[PDB]
Amino acid sequence: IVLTQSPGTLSLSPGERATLSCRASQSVSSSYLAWYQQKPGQAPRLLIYGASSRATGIPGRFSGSGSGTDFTLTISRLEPEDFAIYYCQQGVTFGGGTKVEIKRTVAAPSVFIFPPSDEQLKSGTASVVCLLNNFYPREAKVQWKVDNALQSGNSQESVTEQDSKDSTYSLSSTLTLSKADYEKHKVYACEVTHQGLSSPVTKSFNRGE
Amino acid sequence: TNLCPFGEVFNATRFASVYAWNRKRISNCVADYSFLYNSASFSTFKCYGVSPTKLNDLCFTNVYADSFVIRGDEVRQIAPGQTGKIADYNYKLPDDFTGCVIAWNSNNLDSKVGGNYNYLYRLFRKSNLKPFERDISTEIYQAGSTPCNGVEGFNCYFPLQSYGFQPTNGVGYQPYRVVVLSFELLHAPATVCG
Amino acid sequence: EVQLVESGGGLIQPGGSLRLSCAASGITVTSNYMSWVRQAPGKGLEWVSVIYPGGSTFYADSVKGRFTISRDNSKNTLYLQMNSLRAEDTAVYYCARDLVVYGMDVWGQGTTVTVSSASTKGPSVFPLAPSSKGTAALGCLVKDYFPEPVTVSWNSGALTSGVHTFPAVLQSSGLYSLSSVVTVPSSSLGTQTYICNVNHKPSNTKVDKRVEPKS
Ligand SMILES: *[C@@H]1O[C@H](CO)[C@@H](O[C@@H]2O[C@H](CO)[C@@H](O)[C@H](O)[C@H]2NC(C)=O)[C@H](O)[C@H]1NC(C)=O
Repeated sequence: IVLTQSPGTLSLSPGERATLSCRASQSVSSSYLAWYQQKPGQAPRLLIYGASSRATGIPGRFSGSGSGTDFTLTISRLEPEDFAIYYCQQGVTFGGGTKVEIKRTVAAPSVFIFPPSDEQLKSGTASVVCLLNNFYPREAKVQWKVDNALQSGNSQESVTEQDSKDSTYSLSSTLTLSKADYEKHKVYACEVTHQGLSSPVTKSFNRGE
Repeated sequence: TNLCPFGEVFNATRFASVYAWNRKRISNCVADYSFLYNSASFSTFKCYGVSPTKLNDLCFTNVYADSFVIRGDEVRQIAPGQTGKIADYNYKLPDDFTGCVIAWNSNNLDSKVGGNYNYLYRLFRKSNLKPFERDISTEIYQAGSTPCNGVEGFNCYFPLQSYGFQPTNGVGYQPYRVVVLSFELLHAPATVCG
Repeated sequence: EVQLVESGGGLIQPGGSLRLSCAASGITVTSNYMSWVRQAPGKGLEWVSVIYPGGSTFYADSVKGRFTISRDNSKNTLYLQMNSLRAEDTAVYYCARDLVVYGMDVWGQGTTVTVSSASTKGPSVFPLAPSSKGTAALGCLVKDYFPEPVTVSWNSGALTSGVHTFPAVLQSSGLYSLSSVVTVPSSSLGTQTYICNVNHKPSNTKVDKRVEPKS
């Protein structure tokens, strides 16, 4: 049994209706499904059992429906505390989760690039950091370029949770090179693609100023 | 001829829920097992402690024919040595079982649009059944330290649950009729012979 | 009150063993389907194991032969013995009461299991210097520490507006790295000192790094 949740992310405003889908690879029993909510750092919380029955103390705006293979969780009128991840479950199987996030207007990131510090260079490694600040939606592409060569396999990135004040995301990417490799090249650039940008934005520096 | 009435078990129009599994005790008759070798009628035919092809040559003191409905994916629990909700809480074969287990898909008879809620299984029981034990209690199941006093609520659950048999279920979750033939050989004259 | 209180998580090397405990109140462990469910960092929920009221046990394929679920009625406690642990067993482990047809209604608070061959190590803290080219960004790179977590403040807590402290990444070395940044007025760079305060309790490391425009 495989449970497939859709969409991966719902972007909605408070007061709007949320509809989350869980599809089972097989029709098992009837109305055989539970729904859970999970907030960061907290354990899951049972919302719905038997596909349509509300767990005790769950607000009435939560409802479940469906049967056979197609099930729906509906939050009729989203409250701010409802933005969270939601899982469906049947037997020992969990769906992959659906995130309900706050919708806001598109905001392009502010992009900043940081060379490695001399202190770090003394130790034999160079970390180059690219910062994408306060953007929406969450999808964004960072392409590292060294002397215009597109870098693959030597970077890692991290994204903040949605900001509680302005509902944006921020992203940090680190390109890691050996000192020797770093000293072999001149132009270090991060090129950022995002819906808020009519064309990609590149921030760069030349090693050694 | 005085044939054992296996037809009354195998060809019964209605079958029991597994928790209330039926038993017919077969004695003092000639048993013709030829209907078992008619294939394309049975999805499961497994024997233990006897040869499946030699049944017509055997004599036993008595034969028991137990019958019930379970899910397809639960038929594997009707075997010696198994665990799971059915083997543990509904119908248990002994480890030293001597007999045969026969099953066939009964989707056409036992599933209903929107769910057939007449076939039940026991979900909650504090301990496993002994072999060939039949528990028909409907007492409210106490899952905490507070007595239930006969009313459902938190930690107080009705112990039986319905299968949701609908005809569009995946085959592994469709209803299967099961018959278990137990061959009893006692230190006594045999009364069921092939 | 109805609760499940978990304990026993911690740091363990690959091949080692840990025992998790889940002490129950308000439900009787031996009367219930009781499960362990885990959640690896940033991932979804994964069922691990169940013990039935009558005592039958079942396991996910990924832990079969390595984990053993058990229980103690007199302590009203559920256990998970985890042997031959592997890196990919790193997760938050939850215990839960499973009503099977009525969902998993009661959950423990979770206990964290980290499986790694890395040694405890304080971070190196490097400046992310505000560019010379009006909002400026600056920050600290907190690199090569183990285990999680580190905490980062700015100016001893006096600077909170505009701070983003990012989730750490696990590097191929087995050590973590994170960055903390803040956006400030460019006109403040000449007159305001910016210091990141990094604390790594597991190694008793505290580092205050002044971050200034480079020259
Ligand atoms: C259940 O009923 C079927 C059909 O009535 C029986 O199958 C018949 O068995 C006789 C011999 O006893 C054959 O001559 C027929 O050709 C069979 N018909 C079909 C359609 O298979 C079956 O024997 C019964 N099951 C029992 C008695 O256990």
